[PDB]
Amino acid sequence: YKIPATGSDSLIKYETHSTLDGRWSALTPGPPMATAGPADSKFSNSQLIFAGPKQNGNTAT
Amino acid sequence: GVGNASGDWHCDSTWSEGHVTTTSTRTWVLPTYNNHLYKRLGESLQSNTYNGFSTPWGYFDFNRFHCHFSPRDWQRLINNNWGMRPKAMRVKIFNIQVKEVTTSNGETTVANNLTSTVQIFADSSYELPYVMDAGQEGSLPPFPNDVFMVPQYGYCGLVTGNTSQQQTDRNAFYCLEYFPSQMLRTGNNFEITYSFEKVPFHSMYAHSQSLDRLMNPLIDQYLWGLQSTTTGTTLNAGTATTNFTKLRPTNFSNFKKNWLPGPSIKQQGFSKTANQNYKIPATGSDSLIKYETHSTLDGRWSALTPGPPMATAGPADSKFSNSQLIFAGPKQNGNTATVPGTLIFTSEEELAATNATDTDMWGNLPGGDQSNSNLPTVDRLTALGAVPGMVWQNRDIYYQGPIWAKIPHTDGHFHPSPLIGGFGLKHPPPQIFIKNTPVPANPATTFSSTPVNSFITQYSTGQVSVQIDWEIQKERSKRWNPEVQFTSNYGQQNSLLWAPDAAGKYTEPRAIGTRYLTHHL
Amino acid sequence: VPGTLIFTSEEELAATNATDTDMWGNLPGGDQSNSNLPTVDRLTALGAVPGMVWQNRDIYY
Amino acid sequence: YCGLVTGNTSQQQTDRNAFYCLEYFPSQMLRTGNNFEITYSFEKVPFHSMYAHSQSLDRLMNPLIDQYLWGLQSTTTGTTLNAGTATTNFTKLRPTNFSNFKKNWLPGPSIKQQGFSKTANQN
Amino acid sequence: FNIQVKEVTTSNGETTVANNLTSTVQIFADSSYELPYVMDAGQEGSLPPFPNDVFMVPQYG
Amino acid sequence: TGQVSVQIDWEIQKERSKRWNPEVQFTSNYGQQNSLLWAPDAAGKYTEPRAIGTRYLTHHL
Amino acid sequence: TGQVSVQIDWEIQKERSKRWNPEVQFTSNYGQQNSLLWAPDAAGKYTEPRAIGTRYLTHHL
Amino acid sequence: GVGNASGDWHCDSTWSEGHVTTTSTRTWVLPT
Amino acid sequence: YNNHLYKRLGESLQSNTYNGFSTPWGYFDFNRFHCHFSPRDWQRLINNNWGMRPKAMRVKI
Ligand SMILES: [Mg+2]
Ligand SMILES: [Mg+2]
Ligand SMILES: [Mg+2]
Repeated sequence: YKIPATGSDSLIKYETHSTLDGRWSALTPGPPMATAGPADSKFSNSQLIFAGPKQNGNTAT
Repeated sequence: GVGNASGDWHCDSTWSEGHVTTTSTRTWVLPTYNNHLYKRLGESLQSNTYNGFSTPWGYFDFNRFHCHFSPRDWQRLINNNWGMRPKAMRVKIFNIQVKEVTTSNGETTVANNLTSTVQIFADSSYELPYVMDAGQEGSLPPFPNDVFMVPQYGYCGLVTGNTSQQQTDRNAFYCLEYFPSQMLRTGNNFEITYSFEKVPFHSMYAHSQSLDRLMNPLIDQYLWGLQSTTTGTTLNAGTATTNFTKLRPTNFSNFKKNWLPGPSIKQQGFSKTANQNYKIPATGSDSLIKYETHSTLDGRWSALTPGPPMATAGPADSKFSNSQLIFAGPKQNGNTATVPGTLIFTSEEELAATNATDTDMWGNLPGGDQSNSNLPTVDRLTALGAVPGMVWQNRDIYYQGPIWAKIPHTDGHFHPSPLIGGFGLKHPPPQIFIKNTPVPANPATTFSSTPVNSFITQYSTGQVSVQIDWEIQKERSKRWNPEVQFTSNYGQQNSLLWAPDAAGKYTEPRAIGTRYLTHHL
Repeated sequence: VPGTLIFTSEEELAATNATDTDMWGNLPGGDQSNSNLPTVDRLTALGAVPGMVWQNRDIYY
Repeated sequence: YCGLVTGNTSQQQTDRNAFYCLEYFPSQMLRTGNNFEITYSFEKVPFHSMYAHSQSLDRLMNPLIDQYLWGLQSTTTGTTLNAGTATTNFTKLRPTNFSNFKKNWLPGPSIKQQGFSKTANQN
Repeated sequence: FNIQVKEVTTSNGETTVANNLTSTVQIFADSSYELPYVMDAGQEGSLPPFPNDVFMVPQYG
Repeated sequence: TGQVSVQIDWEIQKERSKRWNPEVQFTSNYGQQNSLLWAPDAAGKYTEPRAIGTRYLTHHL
Repeated sequence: TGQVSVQIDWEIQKERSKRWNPEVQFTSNYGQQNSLLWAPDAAGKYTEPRAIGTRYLTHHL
Repeated sequence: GVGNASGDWHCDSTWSEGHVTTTSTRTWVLPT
Repeated sequence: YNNHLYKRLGESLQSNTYNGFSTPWGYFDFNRFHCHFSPRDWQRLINNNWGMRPKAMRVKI
């Protein structure tokens, strides 16, 4: 679904998050749970993502 | 003997390194309760249904901090130490005086009964229902000059269902005469020593760091995360694209973290301003207990209060909840009030550094699975139990609050820190029972097997000393700037606070917690 | 016919444990005000919370 | 023995599945005159509790004494909801209002189960 | 033990009781069985079953 | 008036039966009671509700 | 075919209650039975008629 | 003497192997 | 058993799906209370004790 990075409808809103003193903190990686395979077409905040060997910038599509 | 005191008065506090000993002496008065009888209690009141027994015995309660610390001593404690815990305890009951009361045509007259006794025993094996840890009255008064009445011992039994007080075969009856007890005449005294099991130090500090801000604000993470699923700033608009980003400064809310805020259960928030609340009656099918967070045990409702340690509203905020302890203010003598200003509200706002907020929620989570055609609802996580990686701080102890609680005799318990505050102990300070031994009045001169029910009217009085050794841990901070300190800052006062007024009445004007000093996470 | 079977019970656990077919309790569905009375939500499932105690189930012959 | 089941539709095993051959262990061989013996000690475990509680968790207080703690009793005057005069009615928590007493402990964790009747037509 | 001898005095109104510190009570056990034994006749006068009950010492006859 | 203490040492012999099935046992089985039996009532009066013998266990001849 | 012996040493902790009134006790109370329960029947078949837990005695919290 | 109790209250029962001791204390009143 | 063979087990049955092996071996199970206690012994245990736990075990074939 098309969810922007900023605004009232930013991604942090639709992602599982804890609330500490009114501030949102994305639940990530979160409690140990079974995730999708590393090669599956899906992922979540429960998975650690590292920069690949050809990733030098700080953003990627 | 008769003309020789069986003990002296002792009310000081000795401070040393890592230790402080409090000593408190008070005068007590013990009347004859239940007219020497045991009465079976019970009443069918829906969620208030209960059964049990009132006994003719009285008992001593030392379970409040102000019984042991003067306000100045409490200040010495909280402004300089990060932790404290009880270590040992010694109790003495002496200078016993049994009085005989006689009524005549005019006024009543009192006289010493030198041969009468009082019975005293400590339930050191915990064979009797423990009630000294229920946040109830009966403890030694905070002021050394005050004389108090020894509270009557009574206990509750098993309640079955949520409508009848009827007892079953499982209900127990405990006769206290069935225990061995010391009998004391005016010359005798009673003493008992007790050691506390090792318990963790109470944390007497507020955190100067937030759980979601434990990172170096200058460095990026080597971890990546999804930033958005479209281009632009509008929802359901733009070009679909999985935008990933290295997690770096000023996006702290999305940083990968190792720990989570502790468990929480949403409480209902009410305004101190009357017209800001919905109109909910005290009784009926729509009573307040219904709209307040409550647990259900065997069909009976029990308001969640104070409940699990959570961040609450400031003590001066316009709102409060059942998570906050409320004490009677200095001018509150009745048992009801419509003006919150006459009451003292405590607060656990310092807990916002690691604990979730009581009237808010632990967080949010998806109501379903999202896709290019389905945007799940944002569900609220109003209640959440222990999850791996959670951390939290217990609620604070107060000057006028409880010290210990008996951890329930059960197979399982999670974090046995009493919710009203204090130290959870498996073997708490033993209950000490006292009773005026019955003295039969003039009997008939013909034998009768009927139990005697005519007694001489009596009451006793004496002194009680309680000494507690406390272990304290001095703050050892490297903080450069000045800390917050509990300070006397009432300004000009017609009558000095924390002191008896012109009429001689002593009252506590404020609640004093223990969290002024700070500590990083 | 259930009469041919032997049913065990953990009714003695009602002294400290919640009832299995009931709920742990209730909590507000939202925030109340002079114009909003929140729904009374049911707490049908609840994990370990500080201050909880319970008895294990019984062993049988 | 059962092995690792992957997914919820196929019994197919993966490389993670293990096969254990018991002949691959050392064993005593016994003819009609031989016997086998083995001793074992249990680790320290808690005692099973062979008792029912004669007290309720929400009734651990002295039923004769008031609490020195206060609580909100109601937010209006009367007995009707959304009626009466708005007022923050506070009260000292005292006997026969045990449901509102401040307590130190809570009932343990729980997960709602479905209840069925032993009477057929009631389900 | 804990013997207390009370002196009773009557007046115009009610009667008053007072301790008589110098008065005695006499006690002896018929250890040689020289007196008629009556403690085994299924009669009243034994200590009451309830620990809190106060009883009247039965008259010997 | 005074106090009286009585202490009795009793010799007992435990049953040592080889009986396989459960024995009869004296048990509290009064069911629901407005006022717990073998306990003082609301007015504080203590009464014994039943006679209890000593023959629940069995022995062969 | 052969025999198998199993011996278990159990540690037990006696109840040490101060409760005054009688406790609930597991008791044989099946009344008149054509064939004694917890015993083989006329055909020699042995069956267990009831489930027996371990919670008859009580304890306060 | 006068202001000193000449005994204490004792009402328990101690169970052992092959033995049990009962202890009972009561208050009595003796008229003339 | 299995005619001396090891058979690979497995069946696709949705939530009942399973895989494994049946072996030609048998095994001894002592994991039930009634294997060790007679009904009368169980009664002796539960009517007089607040707690119990296993301490040691010895098996002979
Ligand atoms: Mg006090
Ligand atoms: Mg227990
Ligand atoms: Mg008698």
